[PDB]
Amino acid sequence: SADAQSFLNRVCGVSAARLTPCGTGTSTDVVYRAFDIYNDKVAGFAKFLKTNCCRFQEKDEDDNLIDSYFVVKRHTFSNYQHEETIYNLLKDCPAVAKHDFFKFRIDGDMVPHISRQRLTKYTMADLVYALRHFDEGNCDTLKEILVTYNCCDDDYFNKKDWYDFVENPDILRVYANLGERVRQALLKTVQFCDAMRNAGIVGVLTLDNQDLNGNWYDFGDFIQTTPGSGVPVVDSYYSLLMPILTLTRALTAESHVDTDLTKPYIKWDLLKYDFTEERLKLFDRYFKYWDQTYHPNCVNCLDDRCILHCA
Amino acid sequence: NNELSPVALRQMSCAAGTTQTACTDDNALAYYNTTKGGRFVLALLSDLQDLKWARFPKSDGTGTIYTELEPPCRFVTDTPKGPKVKYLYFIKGLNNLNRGMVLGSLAATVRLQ
Amino acid sequence: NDALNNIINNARDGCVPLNIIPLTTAAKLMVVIPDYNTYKNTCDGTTFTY
Ligand SMILES: Nc1nc2c(ncn2[C@@H]2O[C@H](COP(=O)(O)OP(=O)(O)OP(=O)(O)O)[C@@H](O)[C@H]2O)c(=O)[nH]1
Ligand SMILES: [Zn+2]
Repeated sequence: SADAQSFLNRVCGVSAARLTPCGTGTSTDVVYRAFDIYNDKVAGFAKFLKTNCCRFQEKDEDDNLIDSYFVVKRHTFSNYQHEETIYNLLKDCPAVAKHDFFKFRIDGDMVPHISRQRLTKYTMADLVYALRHFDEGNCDTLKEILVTYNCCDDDYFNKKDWYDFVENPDILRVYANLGERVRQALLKTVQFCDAMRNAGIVGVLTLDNQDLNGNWYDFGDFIQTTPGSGVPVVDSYYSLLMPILTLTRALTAESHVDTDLTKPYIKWDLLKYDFTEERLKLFDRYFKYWDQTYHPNCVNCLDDRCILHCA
Repeated sequence: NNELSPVALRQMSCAAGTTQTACTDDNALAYYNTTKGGRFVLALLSDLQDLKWARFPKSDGTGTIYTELEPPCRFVTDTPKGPKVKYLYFIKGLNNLNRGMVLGSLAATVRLQ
Repeated sequence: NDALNNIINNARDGCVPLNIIPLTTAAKLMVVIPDYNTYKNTCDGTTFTY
């Protein structure tokens, strides 16, 4: 009675909101996902069990499910005000998911909810964990991710040794279909860092706060400072994401005329061999807030550790 | 989470100048950290308005480094005193995580504006 | 020593990669063909472009 069919149209926003519950009523949903934790008593990069979330998938004209979810979760009232303030400071960035703060009663009391709109099913941390902890006995997440983004079809896995690199070298072509998604995620990350610096917000960026479309959320561990003096910490993010940048060949679009995958290739003259400025431009475009000096020529390095870092 | 330095740090004391040996007695709330290998300062605060130099004494005394600073930032503080203004500095080359640490601790333990 | 000199002088300091010297100054070309399908796509006819 009410509740489920009233919470549904309260989570339902003002745009189109053709929603369907993910097998729940007014209660939360439990999933098994990967996180990156550091909270003074636990640390690591493992798969924990999420507990406080209600998810509503979205439909469209022909009443078939689509890759869009409304995640409405429950924490603390102080956290309510803190997240509302930070989002109000950060809402104008085009790389931040659209939040919605409301209050709804489950009993005689009134509890607050925070709803995020139009997320994907999996985050970037899920993809990184799936590719860095491969096990052919159970790889359901990787297969689902591959088939939901038109990298292959469901009958591609009926083959045996479909994952091998020596046998079936076509898996490289299959993997190289996520590079554009990764590149757009990198660009949106740079945009988010610029917005955080301009707004005066201090926080650490993790892989599980970004979905596979590039949008950011979860400002629950941030603080506030004077405008223009913000500082993001992006060590673990880039360091963990680095091995995936070459498997998927994310920088293929940089060999075309206007960084567009539909135009012909760039025609460099055969007599050019320096390319010392292009490397700096690429570093400034994709790794702007990585704070450690980068030497395009390793003859200027200070020791072997710097040589490794720049190579 | 990925919390920004739960266990905090301790202390702020000593000196500063603008041209090498201009550090006379004490012109800095040189802030934080006594690491496990020795005293290694992180943040500098200045009730003054323009400084490029400082000199923190440590251990041997003979070894006290003439630190190169960076262009400052300014803010006003919500102290019980009332109107109080400093000009913030960090030791040059301080990586992002350390500045985040000191800024978070300063903002979350003591009140600022 | 005329084509080599012609491409050396175009360099901005006299240095050029070694991999483009045979590509722009050689007089003879040798092609090794595995099968006929590859042959009809590379050197079909009497003159080809490469
Ligand atoms: N893409 C996606 N991720 C989900 C979904 N449900 C749960 N998650 C994961 O669960 C988390 C829910 O977000 P938050 O709870 O705001 O973020 P958090 O990383 O747990 O941080 P804290 O809230 O501070 O603990 C996300 O970070 C995701 O990694 C979903 O439907 N889609
Ligand atoms: Zn180097």
